[PDB]
Amino acid sequence: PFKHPIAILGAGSWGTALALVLARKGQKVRLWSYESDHVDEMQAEGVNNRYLPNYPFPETLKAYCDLKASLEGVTDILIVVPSFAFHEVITRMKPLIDAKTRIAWGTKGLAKGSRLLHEVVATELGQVPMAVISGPSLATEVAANLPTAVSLASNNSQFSKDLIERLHGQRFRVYKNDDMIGVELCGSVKNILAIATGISDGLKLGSNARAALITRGLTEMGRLVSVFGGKQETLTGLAGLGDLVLTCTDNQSRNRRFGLALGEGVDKKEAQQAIGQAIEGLYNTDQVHALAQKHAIEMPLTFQVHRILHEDLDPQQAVQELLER
Amino acid sequence: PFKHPIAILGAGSWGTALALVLARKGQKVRLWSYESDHVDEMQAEGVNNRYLPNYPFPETLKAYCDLKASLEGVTDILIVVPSFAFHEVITRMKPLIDAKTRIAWGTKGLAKGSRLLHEVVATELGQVPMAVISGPSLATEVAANLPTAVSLASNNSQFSKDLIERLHGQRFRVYKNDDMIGVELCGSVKNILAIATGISDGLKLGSNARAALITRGLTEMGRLVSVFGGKQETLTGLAGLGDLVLTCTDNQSRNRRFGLALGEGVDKKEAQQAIGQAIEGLYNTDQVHALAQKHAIEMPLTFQVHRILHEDLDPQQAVQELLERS
Repeated sequence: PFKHPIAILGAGSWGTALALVLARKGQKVRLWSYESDHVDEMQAEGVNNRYLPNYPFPETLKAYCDLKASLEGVTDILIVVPSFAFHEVITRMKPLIDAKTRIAWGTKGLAKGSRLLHEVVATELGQVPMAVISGPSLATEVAANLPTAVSLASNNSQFSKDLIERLHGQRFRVYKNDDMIGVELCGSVKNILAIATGISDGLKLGSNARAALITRGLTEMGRLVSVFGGKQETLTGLAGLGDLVLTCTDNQSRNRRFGLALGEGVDKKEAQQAIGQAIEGLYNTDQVHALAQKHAIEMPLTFQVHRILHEDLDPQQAVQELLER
Repeated sequence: PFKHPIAILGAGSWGTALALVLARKGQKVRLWSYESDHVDEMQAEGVNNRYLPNYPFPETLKAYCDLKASLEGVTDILIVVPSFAFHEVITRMKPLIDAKTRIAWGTKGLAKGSRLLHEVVATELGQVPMAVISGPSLATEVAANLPTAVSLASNNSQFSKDLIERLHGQRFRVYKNDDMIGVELCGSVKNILAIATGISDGLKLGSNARAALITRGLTEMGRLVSVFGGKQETLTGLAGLGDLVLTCTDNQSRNRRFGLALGEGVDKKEAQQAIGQAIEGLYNTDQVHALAQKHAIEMPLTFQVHRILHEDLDPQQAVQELLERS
């Protein structure tokens, strides 16, 4: 058992940190990316210099260029591509996977048609074992072997046990959660809230203001969760509160960093280019905002961020309207 | 509605900041301190240099060193002393209470004997109208007039109305909350968690580990709240989550800096001497630990902090036992 290789699709910081966690335990890992130049860098250097420098790949970790090749002999797939590319990657996997394929993901966000990612998986690939991994997990700290805890929700007990067996260790811990819907929804909203708190911090509004915004953030996250059938227990757990407090308060949080630039008057284009990766917060804002309108759900922080990005709303004015009811 | 002066007992940073919020709106405020040389300093200088320097008093804010004098002609009182001094202050107020006295407090933590603050107030002074104000509110940021939001819970609708009317405003916002007990209990645990998360940071265990500990912290805070009849809505609100995130992540938190020192290897005695002014987290830990044990309440973080303080438990081992959970 646990001899079959595992494929991880997406070589951003988190996909790579997860590949490392597994590869270090001697498990064979195949790391694929649709960015060909990046794969060339990884194959040539044996490290992921553009997203996670200073952490060489162990021997059991190899970068792949060809999706088919990375999945040959693999039954368990862990997807960590950006939310905007999830549907496209699933579509590409459709004729490559087989009957016993099991699908997990660490991607956070919604897909076209305002759908939770598991629905995209189900529609395209049929009813298969599925799992979502999510919690407070800065990729650099995981890479550095600092203590970390995440939640894992699945529709299949054996798959959940198997994933936990692969990942769960002394310093990287994975706890079962039976609420996939709630884990997905909390994960799709937390980056949006971190942009908002980043904006507040950029405006130098203070620690008190940030704490208030975080509290209001969890309230709207909670509303979204309840409307779709998630559990309030998820809200106060690692996938909700945990990931939210980390992402809204840490200097290593890129979504917060982006918000902070906006708060300091940097335009969104220049702000993203300066950061250099994928600010999921931008994509998540649009995804969640559309879902909230489709279902007429009140989500004030999310709505203000969306106005800031698409209607030239002044950051100062935006935050002021939020704190002052 | 503000013909009469309001008295604020406790001239620490927070008490003084609250006094400024009110006095700046033109309300008459009397600020009392039990440190007598302290009132002389404030009367002479027109500022609280010991605890909130750089924020001069408006004309309507006056310091008093006599408790009786501060309460003469005043029926609304707002207590903001440390939890370890609450009992003493309530005791001294006994001969000064009148028929319409109303008592609010900004103090956080259990009083002597592991007593809830409203119980000390009700048992010792009678069942007077009571209220608690609690939320993420660094005193320095409030003095600077930066946006702040806090909860206010009361056992009397008229008192709630009157307090919110006095305090609520543009940058300092006060939201009605129906759960005094939940608000109190949340506030009595947050500094214990600040010490715990401070220790993890002192050990440089990282931001992921801190978030995991904050998450676990809220779980035991919820258990305590639940056992005394408080509400989950309070737990995820300003008095629970809000104040917890602020206190577990800020440089300004003295309880967190104390924890940082412990995590770095400093002994508790030297760590507190270096800080200088008394902190409440150790006292809070001891009172809550006693309460948890009296009622068989499981609170793992609080118990580990207690072990670190009183059983010589090594900090690294302590945090690794907390994180390496089943």
